[PDB]
Amino acid sequence: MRLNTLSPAEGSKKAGKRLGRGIGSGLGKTGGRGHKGQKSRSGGGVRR
Amino acid sequence: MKTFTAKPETVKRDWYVVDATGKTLGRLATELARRLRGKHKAEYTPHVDTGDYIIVLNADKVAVTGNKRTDKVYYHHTGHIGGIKQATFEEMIARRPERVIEIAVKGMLPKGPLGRAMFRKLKVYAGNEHNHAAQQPQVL
Amino acid sequence: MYAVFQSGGKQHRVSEGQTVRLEKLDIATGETVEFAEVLMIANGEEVKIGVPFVDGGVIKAEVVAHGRGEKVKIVKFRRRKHYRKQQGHRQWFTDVKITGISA
Amino acid sequence: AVQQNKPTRSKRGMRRSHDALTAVTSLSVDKTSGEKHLRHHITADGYYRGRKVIAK
Amino acid sequence: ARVKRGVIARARHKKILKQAKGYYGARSRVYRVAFQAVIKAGQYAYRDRRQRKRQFRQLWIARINAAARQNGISYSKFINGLKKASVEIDRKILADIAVFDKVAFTALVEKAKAALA
Amino acid sequence: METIAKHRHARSSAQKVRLVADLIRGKKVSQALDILTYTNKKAAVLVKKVLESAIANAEHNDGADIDDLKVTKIFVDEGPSMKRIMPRAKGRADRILKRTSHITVVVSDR
RNA sequence: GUAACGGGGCUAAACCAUGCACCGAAGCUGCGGCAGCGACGCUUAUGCGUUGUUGGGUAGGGGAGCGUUCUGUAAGCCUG
RNA sequence: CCCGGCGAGGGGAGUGAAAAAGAACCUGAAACCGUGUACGUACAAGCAGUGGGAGCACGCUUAGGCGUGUGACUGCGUACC
Ligand SMILES: [Mg+2]
Ligand SMILES: [Mg+2]
Ligand SMILES: [Mg+2]
Ligand SMILES: [Mg+2]
Ligand SMILES: [Mg+2]
Ligand SMILES: [Mg+2]
Ligand SMILES: [Mg+2]
Ligand SMILES: [Mg+2]
Ligand SMILES: [Mg+2]
Ligand SMILES: [Mg+2]
Repeated sequence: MRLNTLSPAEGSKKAGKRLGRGIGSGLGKTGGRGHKGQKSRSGGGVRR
Repeated sequence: MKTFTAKPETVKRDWYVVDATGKTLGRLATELARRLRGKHKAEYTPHVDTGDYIIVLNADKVAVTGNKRTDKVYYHHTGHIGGIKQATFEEMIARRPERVIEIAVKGMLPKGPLGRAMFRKLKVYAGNEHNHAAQQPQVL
Repeated sequence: MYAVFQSGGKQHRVSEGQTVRLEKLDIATGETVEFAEVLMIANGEEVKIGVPFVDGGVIKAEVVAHGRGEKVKIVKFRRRKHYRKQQGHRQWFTDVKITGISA
Repeated sequence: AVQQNKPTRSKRGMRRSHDALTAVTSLSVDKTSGEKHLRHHITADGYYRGRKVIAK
Repeated sequence: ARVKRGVIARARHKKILKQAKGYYGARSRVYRVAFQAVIKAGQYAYRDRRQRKRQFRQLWIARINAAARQNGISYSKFINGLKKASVEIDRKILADIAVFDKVAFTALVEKAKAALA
Repeated sequence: METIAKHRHARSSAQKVRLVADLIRGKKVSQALDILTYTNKKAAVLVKKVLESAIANAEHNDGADIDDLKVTKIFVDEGPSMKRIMPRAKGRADRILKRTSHITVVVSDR
């Protein structure tokens, strides 16, 4: 059989497709885009 | 691509002898200034050098405005404080009439290097056809 | 026999030369293909004959050719003025070659 | 008192524009191996015109 | 579980030190000043180029009012006649080009010059 | 690497030695040895020495004579200086840099 | 320190009135490109061909993604 | 083996797959400091770039106001947090 130059052949069993709605989010921590810090001008919260 | 405006280094040296030996002052300055930058523009562009040599004869003669002959100062202020601050009127311009006109024609320049080494293309001269040696050879 | 042709924003100074333009999406291919063209470009140069801006020449004023008419340039640039930050971006630009025959 | 902001390198070099050098390679010898400055030969083996107290 | 941001980090500003396009000293030598080295450059740029039109139109316009003055004219008059003139639509940028051929363009002045019906 | 004579260190900073080598580069060699031997200032440390080596090498394991060699190029790089500390008035204390540099001279000319 | 027109300079390059002409913005038009909303033909989970509209944005919300370390698919695959 | 003060340090010679592994010794970034070349720069003013753009050097691109370096003069323009 010719080797390589297939493109592939077949995909692994396991392949857990598209839920993503199932997950997604994951949420990026606040602390990214240039100016973050966010919150009030008092950062009301740490105080609970 | 497309294409520029062509004003490489140019070359239009001149000899225009703008006499202005009479009543043509003030507004008259604009032409000496504009003809310095290149108004008709055979190829020129506000940005390239070459003042297009001009020669204002006499100069020591101008009707001036309607009364700025006895009423207008120039104001220079030297530098050495002592609040000297020099002031001279126009009718008071008897030691060097050549100065004026050249003074007026100035400021109306791009202001900076280009327009700075562009002023000399005037040649003061206060006494009609005299020492035309500034370019005695060719003229217009 | 010198440039005159328009399109895009008008720009014709080339005779046997080529000049890139918009896209000519209507059809470009590799070889040229039914390229319209008009003296009607307000081009008063032409050959010796003056040819006032838009004289005559109804149906067959002149024509042109067609180069590669491909490639997608670069001038990405960036931008988040003091106003906090946002943006960055990058932008290319598709163009068309085209050369030009029989002015 | 202090510098209000850092002097550029174009500044430090532009400040050292007086490194100065000598060695006029002027008259060294008039009778030895090329030695002697522009005035006295090699002491204890130098002399102006002739052997001064000691030479070779 | 691991980070040691380092190969990533260096790469990160290297992109900006790469586009340091030989500025002046710390400007292209540092890292923190390299960033702000973009305000007049990158920041102004995206918008600065589109702002250029003036520099050229002020030029062509100049060229035009310059040449047309052969008969004295008035740049205001020129385009005016050439407007109510024939199908004259494309009379712009050809200014500097007109400089490349008075004989060809001085003629355009004639058509426009015929302002009077 | 025709000869290559480096000293490394010397204990005399860099900018100090640099001044003694500048007006003493290309060509010469016969002059350089003269230039150096008559210019009073410790800067001439291992400079007159490295040239001695830079010429000795080019002699022992090379052709060349006295009429040859021009000292193609010279330069000095900064090196691992010692870091000591000085008392100073009050409780204060300031760091003193010992400074050092690598001579290095090449006479690959002929 | 001219310094109460930005400067020059202007007796009209000032003021009133009328008219027309041009210049003039990232506004508008034109050409190409992108993304969200509806339309209309193709054409179907559909995606597309044209198309009317919208796309400054701090606090803040929402939605998509890039890259890193570590685990499985890995005694696989790349590698002197 | 050689210069050197039986120094330091170094040049050769040798071992090594390598000494672009020499003991400061795996890989050796940045800041900062030089030597060489190219272009610019000693009647020019300010966040130092961006927009136009002459010239010079390279490749000349193996034909075209082309790619890289540099940028006289010129419109703009007071860093980030
Ligand atoms: Mg921050
Ligand atoms: Mg508050
Ligand atoms: Mg805060
Ligand atoms: Mg100005
Ligand atoms: Mg506009
Ligand atoms: Mg928005
Ligand atoms: Mg927000
Ligand atoms: Mg190592
Ligand atoms: Mg100069
Ligand atoms: Mg440019």
